Amino acid sequence: DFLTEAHLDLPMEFESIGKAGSRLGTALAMAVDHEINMVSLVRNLEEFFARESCGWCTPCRDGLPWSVKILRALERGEGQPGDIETLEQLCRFLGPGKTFCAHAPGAVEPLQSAIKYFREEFEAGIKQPFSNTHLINGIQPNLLK
Amino acid sequence: EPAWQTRDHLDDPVIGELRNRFGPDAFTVQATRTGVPVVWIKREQLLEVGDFLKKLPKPYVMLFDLHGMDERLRTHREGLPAADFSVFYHLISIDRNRDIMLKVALAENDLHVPTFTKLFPNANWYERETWDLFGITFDGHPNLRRIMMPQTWKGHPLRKDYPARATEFSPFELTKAKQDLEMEALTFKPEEWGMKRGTNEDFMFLNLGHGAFRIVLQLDGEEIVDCVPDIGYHHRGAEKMGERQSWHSYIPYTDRIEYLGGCVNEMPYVLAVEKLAGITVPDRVNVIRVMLSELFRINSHLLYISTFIQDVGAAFTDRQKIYDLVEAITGFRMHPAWFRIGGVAHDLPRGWDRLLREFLDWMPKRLASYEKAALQNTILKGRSQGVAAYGAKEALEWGTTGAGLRATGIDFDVRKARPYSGYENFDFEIPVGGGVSDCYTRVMLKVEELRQSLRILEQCLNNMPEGPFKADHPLTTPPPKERTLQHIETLITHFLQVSWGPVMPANESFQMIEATKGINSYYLTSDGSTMSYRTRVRTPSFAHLQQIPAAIRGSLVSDLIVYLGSIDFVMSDVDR
Amino acid sequence: ATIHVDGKEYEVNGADNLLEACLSLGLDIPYFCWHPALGSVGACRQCAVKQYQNAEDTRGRLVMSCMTPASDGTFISIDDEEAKQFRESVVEWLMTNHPHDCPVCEEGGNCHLQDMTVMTGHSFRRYRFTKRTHRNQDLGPFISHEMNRCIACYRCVRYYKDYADGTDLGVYGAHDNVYFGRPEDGTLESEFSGNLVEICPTGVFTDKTHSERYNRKWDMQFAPSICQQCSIGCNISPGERYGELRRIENRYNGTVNHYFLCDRGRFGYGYVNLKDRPRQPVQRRGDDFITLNAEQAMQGAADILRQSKKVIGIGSPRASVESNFALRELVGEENFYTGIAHGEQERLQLALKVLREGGIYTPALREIESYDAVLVLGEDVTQTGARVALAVRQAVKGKAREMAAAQKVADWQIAAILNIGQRAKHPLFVTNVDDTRLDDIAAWTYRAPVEDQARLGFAIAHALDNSAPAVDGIEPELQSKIDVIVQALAGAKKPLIISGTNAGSLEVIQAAANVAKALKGRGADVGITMIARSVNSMGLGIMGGGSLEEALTELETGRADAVVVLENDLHRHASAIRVNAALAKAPLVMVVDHQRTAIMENAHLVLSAASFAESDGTVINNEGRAQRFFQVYDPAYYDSKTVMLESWRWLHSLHSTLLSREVDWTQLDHVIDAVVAKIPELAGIKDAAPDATFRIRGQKLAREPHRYSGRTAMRANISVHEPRQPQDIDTMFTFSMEGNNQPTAHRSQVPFAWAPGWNSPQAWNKFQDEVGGKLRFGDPGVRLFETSENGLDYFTSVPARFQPQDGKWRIAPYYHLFGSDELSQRAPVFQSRMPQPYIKLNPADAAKLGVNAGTRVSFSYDGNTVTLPVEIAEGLTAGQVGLPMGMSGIAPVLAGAHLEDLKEA
Amino acid sequence: EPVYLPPRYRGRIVLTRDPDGEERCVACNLCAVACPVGCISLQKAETKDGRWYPEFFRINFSRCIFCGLCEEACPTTAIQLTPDFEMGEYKRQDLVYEKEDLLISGPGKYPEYNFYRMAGMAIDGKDKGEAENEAKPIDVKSLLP
Ligand code: SF4
Ligand code: SF4
Ligand code: SF4
Ligand code: SF4
Ligand code: SF4
Ligand code: SF4
Ligand code: FES
Ligand SMILES: [Ca+2]
Repeated sequence: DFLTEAHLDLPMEFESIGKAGSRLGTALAMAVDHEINMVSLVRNLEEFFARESCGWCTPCRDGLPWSVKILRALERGEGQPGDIETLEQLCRFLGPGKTFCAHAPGAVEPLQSAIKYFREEFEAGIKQPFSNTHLINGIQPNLLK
Repeated sequence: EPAWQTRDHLDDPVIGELRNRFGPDAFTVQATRTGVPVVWIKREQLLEVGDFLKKLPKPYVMLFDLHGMDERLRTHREGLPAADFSVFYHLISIDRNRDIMLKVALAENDLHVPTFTKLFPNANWYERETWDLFGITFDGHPNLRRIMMPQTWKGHPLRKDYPARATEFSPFELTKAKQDLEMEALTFKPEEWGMKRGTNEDFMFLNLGHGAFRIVLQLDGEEIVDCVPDIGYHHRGAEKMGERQSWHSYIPYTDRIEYLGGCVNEMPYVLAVEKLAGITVPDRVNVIRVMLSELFRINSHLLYISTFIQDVGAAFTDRQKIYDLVEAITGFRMHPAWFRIGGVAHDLPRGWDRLLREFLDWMPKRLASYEKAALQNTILKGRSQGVAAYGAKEALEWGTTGAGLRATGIDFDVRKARPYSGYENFDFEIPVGGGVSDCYTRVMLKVEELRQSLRILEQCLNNMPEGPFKADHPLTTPPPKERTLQHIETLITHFLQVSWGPVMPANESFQMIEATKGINSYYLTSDGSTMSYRTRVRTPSFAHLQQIPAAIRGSLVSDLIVYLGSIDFVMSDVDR
Repeated sequence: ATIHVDGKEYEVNGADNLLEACLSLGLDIPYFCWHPALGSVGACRQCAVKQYQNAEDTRGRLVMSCMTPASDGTFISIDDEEAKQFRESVVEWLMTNHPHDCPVCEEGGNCHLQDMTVMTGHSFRRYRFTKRTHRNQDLGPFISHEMNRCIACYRCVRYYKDYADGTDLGVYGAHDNVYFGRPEDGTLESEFSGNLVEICPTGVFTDKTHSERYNRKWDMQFAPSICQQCSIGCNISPGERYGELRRIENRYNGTVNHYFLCDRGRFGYGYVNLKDRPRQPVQRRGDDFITLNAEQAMQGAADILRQSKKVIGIGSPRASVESNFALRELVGEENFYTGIAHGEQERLQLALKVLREGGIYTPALREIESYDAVLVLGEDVTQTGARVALAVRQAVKGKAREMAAAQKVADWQIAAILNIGQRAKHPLFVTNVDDTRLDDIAAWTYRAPVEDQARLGFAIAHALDNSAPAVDGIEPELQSKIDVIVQALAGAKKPLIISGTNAGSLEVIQAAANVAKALKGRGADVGITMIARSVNSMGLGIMGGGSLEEALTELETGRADAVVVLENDLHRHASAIRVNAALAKAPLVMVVDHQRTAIMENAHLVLSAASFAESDGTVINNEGRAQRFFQVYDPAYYDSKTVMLESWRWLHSLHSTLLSREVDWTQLDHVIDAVVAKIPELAGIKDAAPDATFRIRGQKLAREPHRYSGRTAMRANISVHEPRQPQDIDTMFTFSMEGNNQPTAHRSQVPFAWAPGWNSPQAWNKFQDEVGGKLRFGDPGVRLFETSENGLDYFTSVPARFQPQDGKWRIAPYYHLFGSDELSQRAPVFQSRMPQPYIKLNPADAAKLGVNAGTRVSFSYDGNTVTLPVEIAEGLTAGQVGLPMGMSGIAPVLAGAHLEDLKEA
Repeated sequence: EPVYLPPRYRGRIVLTRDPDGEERCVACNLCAVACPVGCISLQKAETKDGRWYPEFFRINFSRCIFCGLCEEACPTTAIQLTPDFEMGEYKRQDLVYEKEDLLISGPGKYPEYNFYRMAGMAIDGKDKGEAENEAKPIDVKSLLP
C-alpha cells in the first residue's frame, strides 16, 4: 500500500507498517514525487499485475484487466460514474482468501491505498456520463432510476 | 420489511383466540406469502373452528373461497402436516378487515370432509367443484354432484395424475351426448338436481338458455318455487392450464378468464407472481397498471349498463374509443396480455397523453347522458326497483362482492380496504347504497363507479411518473429488450426465462383485487419449479350465480331475467 | 460430522468437501471448476460460502466450499449477503468477456454457465469495455470448438489429461489469454473425447454430430436406453426430434458408466437415421417388391411357414433377449440357431462358464476403478470395451490415491494427490498381438501371437499356484518378466484379470481363468472381467442354440426349407459365398431387420424391424447385468405408412398367425414373463425395470420435458389436425410431457436429468443420493447370476508356442473403436474417423515378400481374392499378418484363421 | 375506408431481414418454446460459413392467438407481428404458413438491428474481433507479455 508523509516516521518493521495499513514487504521503498499522477502510476501497476496473472483463478484473471481498463479510461479523462465504486469493489473482492494465491491481494493493495489517500485524481478522471448501451430503433429503453 | 415477505402472522389476534379456545396443539401455523394467517386444522375440528370464527366479537362472516389441492407431487412441504390432498377455506372478517385460511389435510384413502354448508351456504357450489375436480367427498352435502364436468365423466381433472391435454375426439360419444340431450326432458328426474315435489300436478319443470347457460325452473303457474342453474358449459380448464404453462406464458390465460376485463384480470396474477418472486415494482408500473385497469373497468361497466338498459327497454362509441387507446398502448383491444412479471411488456407509446386527454375531455358529457338515461328514467326505475332485493346478511352469507355488496351498505372495496398497485396514491370515492341491493341500486353504483374511474384516469394522466416500466429485479420476466439485445447476461436471463421459465422459489402467494364484477383473486402455489404447482382463481361470477335461487324464490320468470341482466357476470368467469 | 448451514443442522460425511456435502443435501451453491469425478482444484472461485469460527461468530470469512472439508462442528452460510455478492461478482467477471452467442450456441438451454448466471441473479451488465476473442481450432468430425465461450474453468484439461490420460489437449498462454485446445488443428485422439461436450460447462466443446441437426434440450424426446455398440452396456439417453435420432447423452448409472461414454457409443448412433432402412414389410415376388401392411405380412408369412416342412431361426447378438426368445418360440428350441460362428460361440460360452461358475466375483464397470493390479490378457480393451479401459486408468491412479491417503490428504484434493503420487501407479500388464492404447500406463506390454499370450497366462498361473499346469519352453527373459508379473499380482490386495472373446482364442480365456483361480486359491480378492463382442452377446450365450454353421448345413442339405433371420447380416459370422449359396437354396428366406443388409436381396420376405430407438427390450451386460432399454419415439408419428415394429412383436404375431391364424400384437411384459417362465437362467430380467403398470403417484414417466414445444405445429405440414398422442402399452413411459420426471420420484429409470435452476448435465446431482454416488433409489439393472460357491478346475490344455509356417499367414486381429462394430461403422460420420483399410506386416515378412509400406498386396481367403495396401507393423511377430476386424469385407471370424497366397498385386 | 391500426398492433406474423438483406432468423427456437399454443415449428440449418438460419419455419395460424410472446421472445427481432388482420381462409390446411409465406423483403418494425453484428460467432463478412465491443484475437504465441 501507498503511505503518506505522516507515515515516514514509522520504524521499518512488520508490525508497525502493518498497523499503518500497509506491509513491510521487501523493505525496498519507492518514493513518489508530486509530478507523478497517481492514476497513471496505479494504471502502470495494474497493467503489470494483470499481465502477470497466471490465469488460474477468475477474480485476478478477469477483474484485474477490468481495473486496468477503468484506470486507462480515468487516465484519458473518459471515466464514467460508478468507476471508483467498481474499483473499490474489485479491491474488496480480490483480497486475501478470495483468490487462489496472493498475487491479486498484492495487486489491489496500491489501488486501495491510492483511492484512500489521493481520491481527487480518481474523481478528476470521471468526465463522461455512464453508458454501455446504444439505442435500438424500435425499442423504448427501460429508463432506470 | 417488504409487502412480499414470508410471514407466519402469529401476532394476528385470531391466532391467539384459536390458541386460547382449542389449545396450542390443535392447529399448525404455516408461514406463507399470502398475507393471510394460514392454519392447518384437524378434520374432526373443522366445524368447531368454523363455528368459533363465526361467533367472534368481530366475526369472520364470509366464506371467500373453498377448494382442494393435490399435494402428492409437492416436494417442498417443510413445516406442513402429512397430506396427500388438502382442502382450504378462505374466510373474511369485514369488520376486522382480516382474513384467515384454514387447511384440512387428507390422506389418499380417506377423501371425505364434513360439509361446510351449515355455516356458509356458498360452500355448496364450492364443495361441488372440489368434488368434481378432485374427488373429495363432503359428508352431509345435500346434492354432491358434478358442477363443471358432465355427470357421465370419468376421473377428477384437477388431480395430478389426470392428463391435462385434450383427448382424442370420438363421434360416437358426441352422438351419445346428443341422445342424452334428446330425451333429457322426457327422462327428467327432479331428484338428480336437488329439487322436490316433482309433479301436486301443478309444478312445471323447464330448461332455459354474459354467456349461454341453462337453469331448470320449477314453476307454480308463473311463480318460481325453486331453480338450479346448470353451469360448466363454458369450462376451459384454466387452473389445470396454470399447471401446464410457465409463470410467464400463463398470462394470456389470465386474460381470457373474465374476457370483458383484460388487464384487470392480468393484475392479480402478476401481483401474486411478483409476491412469489419478491418483486417490488416501481411507481410508474403501478400507475400504468392502474390506468389500464381503470380503462377496462370503464369499458366493462359501459357494456354492462348498456346491456341492462336495452334488456329492460329504456354505448358503442365510448367502448370504441377505449379500445382504440388500449390498442395503441398494447397492440390488442380485447385480450392485451400486456402486464408482465416485474412490469409491463413495453413502455407507454409516444402520444398516449394525447389519446387519453381526448378520451377524458369527451367523456363527462356522456356521463351526464348515462345518468339522465338511467337515474332519471321512470320506466327503468319502476321495472328495476325491488326486484331480487337482498340485504347485508344475504350478501355476506353468499360471498357477494362488488356492486351488490356495496349496495347492501357494506363499504368493502379492495382498492381501499387492502390497497394494491399503488391505489392508495389516488383520491377516489367508493359509492355505497342503502341497505337494499336490488337491480336499480346495483346499476346506480356501477354508474358512480364509472365516474370515480374517470377521476382515477384523470389522476393517472396528470402526474404519470417518469421512470422504468420494468423492475430492476433479476426475476423480472422478460428483461428489458434493449439490454437483452445488447448485453450477454441479460440475453442469458431472457433465454432462460422465455424457454424453461423463471424459477419461482417454493412458496404460496395470494392476491385479491377489485375486478369489474367483484373480487377476483389468484392463489398460487409454487413448488420451486418454472410452472405453477397450483393456480386457484376465485371469481365473483361463480358466487353471484350461486346466489340466484336464494334471491328470486317466489318471483316471476321476468323478474329472473331482470335479475340476470342486473348481475354483472359472464359465463367464462363462472366456469373458468 | 455435524455442519450448520444457515443455522440449520445437517449430518454429513466428514471426508467430503463442503460443496459436495451441501449439494448432496439439496442446497444450491454455484460452481464451475469442481466436478464429482475430477476432484476439487479451487480454480473458478465461484463456490464461495462464509465460514464462521463457531456459533457465536458474526464476522466470518469467505472460503471455497469445494476446497473446505465438511468436518464436524462446521458453521457456514450460503445465503450470506457478502457471499452472495462475491458469487455474483464471479459470474460478472466471467460475463465481461463472454460472447453474445446464446441464440447461435449449441449449449443454449443446456448450458451450465447460463444456469449459474441466473442462479446468482446477475442480469445487469456494467462492463463497457471490449471482449477478448479467440480463433477456433478444427478438432475433427465429432467435437466443435468455440474458444470465445470459455470461462477457463479447467474442467476440459483436467478430465482429458488427468482423468482420461489424453495427450493432445492442453492449456496454452497466460494471464487472460488462456487457451484450451490442441497444439494444432487435427482430430482429438482420445477414445473418450466425446465426454468433453458434457464436461465443458459452456459451449466451447459441442457435439458436432448433433450440431448438424441441432435442436434444443426442451425440444428433445428422451428415453432411457442401453448403448448397443459393444457389450459394456453403458446407459444412454437417446433423444429425438421430428422422427430422427438427434443426440446420445450420457445417462448416469453409479454402478456402470457413471458420467462417461466412449466415442463409439456417443457418436455411432447415425445408422438409425439412414434413409435406406426398411420402413415397411416388403415381399419379393419375381422381380417385384410389393409393400404390405402388418396384417397381410403376417398372413402371407404364416401361410408359407405352415406349408414348409422345417423352419429354422437364426438369431443375433445384436437383438434383445425378447427378440431372440420370440424367434426361438416361433421355430422351436431344437430349430433355433444363434447367429455367431462355432468358435465365437465356444469362446462365448467358455467366458460365460467362467463368469457364472468360476467362483470369482465379476465386477461392475464402476467397481473396476478400485482394483490394485490389472492383468489384461488378449483383449484390446480400448478398441473393444473402451469404458473398461477408462476404468482401468482409474484403477492405475489408485496407487497415488493410497499414497496421498497415507499422508492424511483429503481424497477430493486432487492436485495434492497427483503431486504426492508423481509417476507411481498400480501395476498394469497388457498382452496383445501388437501395441495397445493402454501401453502408456502399462507396467509391461507383451506383443505376441494368441498362443504365446495364452502360454504367458498359463505360466503366470503356474508360478502363482504350483497345482496349475506348467508351461515348457519359456525363455529366461520372458521368465523374468513372468516373475515380475507374479510378484505384482501376488502382492496386490485386489487383483483384476481382464480377458475376453475378441482375441479369437479359447486358450487365452482358459489362461485368464487359470490366473484368476490361482489368485483366488491364495486368498486374494481377485475379480475377473470378460469383454464380449456385441450388446447382447452374453444374453444370446445364456439362451444358447446351435451355431451358424449348423444352420447353414441344414439349409444346404435341404432339411430346412424356411429360414427366419433376425437382426443378422450373416456375413460377419460366416463366409459370404457359403451364406449366399445356402440362402439362395432355401425356398423361403424371411429377414427381420432394421438395417438394409446384403442378404435382403435373397430374402423372399423382409420385415421392417425396429432399432433400439424405436423398440423396447432387455440386453445382458458383459458382467451379466440385465438392463432394460425403452423406446424413444414412435416411428409412425410423422410417417403414417411406416410399419416398424419390435422384432419380438413381429415374431410373436407371426407365431400366433402360424398357430391360430389370428395376429397377436402382444405386450412387452407378456414376452418377458414368457422368457422368465421358459428360461430359468434368464429369470432375473423381470426385475430389470418395473412393468408397464408402474406409476409415480398414479402418473406415468414423461419422455419429454415439460416445456416441449411445437405440439400443434410439428406435424402441421402433413395435416393441420393434431394426431393422437402415440400410446405406450409396453412400458411405464408416456410419449408426451404428461408424466413424471421429478428428481425425488421413487424410480430407477431416468430418461433425462432436469431440475429447476439446473438445466445442464449438472442436474444429475439432484437425482443421486450423494453427488457422484448411486442414483437415489438405486441404479437400474440387475445381475443375472451370483458368484458361485465353488470354482472351476484348472484348464490343462496348455497350447504350444506359435510356429511361423511357410505359405500360411496367421491372421492377427486388429480392432478399431471406429469401424469394427457393425452398426456404428454403418453410421456416416464414422467414415471420416474410420481408418483406411490397411493390412499389417512385420518388416521381416514384408522384406521377404519384397513389399514396402503402402504397396498393395492380394490374398485369397475362402476363394475370394481381395487387395489391401500394406502398413509395416514393428510390434507384430513374424509369420503373422494383421487385419482390421469388422471392417468392410473382413469378417471378425477371420481372427485366428490362416491366409494363403499373400503376394504383391 | 381502410381500418387504421396502431404500429403496435398484433396481427399477421412475418419473418424479417437484417439491413444487409439476409434473413434475421438464426433458428434459435426461443419463439417456439415461448409460444403457449405451441404453433411454431422450425429446424436449424447452417451455411458453409457457419451462419445459422431456419431450414423450415412454419406457423399454425389456425392455432395462433396473436399474443406476441414469440416476438417478445425473439433475440434477433426476426419474428414480428404486423398491423394486418385479413387472414381468412377456405381450408384450414392453408392456415399453416411456411417460410415462403412469412419472410418479407425488409426489416419490419425494427429497422436496423443486426444480431450477427453482436454475436461473437464468425460468419461471412465478420471474422473474429469484428463484432461490437470485441477486441481482435490475440494469438497465444504472441511476443507481448
Ligand atoms: S491470484 Fe494467483 S492463482 Fe489466481 S490467477 Fe492470479 S496469479 Fe494465478
Ligand atoms: S456457452 Fe452458455 S452462456 Fe455462453 S453463449 Fe453458449 S449458451 Fe450462452
Ligand atoms: S473449454 Fe470448457 S471445460 Fe475447458 S476451461 Fe473453458 S469452459 Fe472449462
Ligand atoms: S464402451 Fe461400449 S457400451 Fe459404453 S459407450 Fe462405448 S460402445 Fe457404448
Ligand atoms: S403470437 Fe403467440 S400464439 Fe401466435 S405464434 Fe407468437 S407466441 Fe404463438
Ligand atoms: S426466436 Fe427469433 S431468431 Fe429465434 S428461432 Fe424464433 S424467429 Fe428465429
Ligand atoms: S467450484 Fe470451488 S472454486 Fe470452482
Ligand atoms: Ca413399444
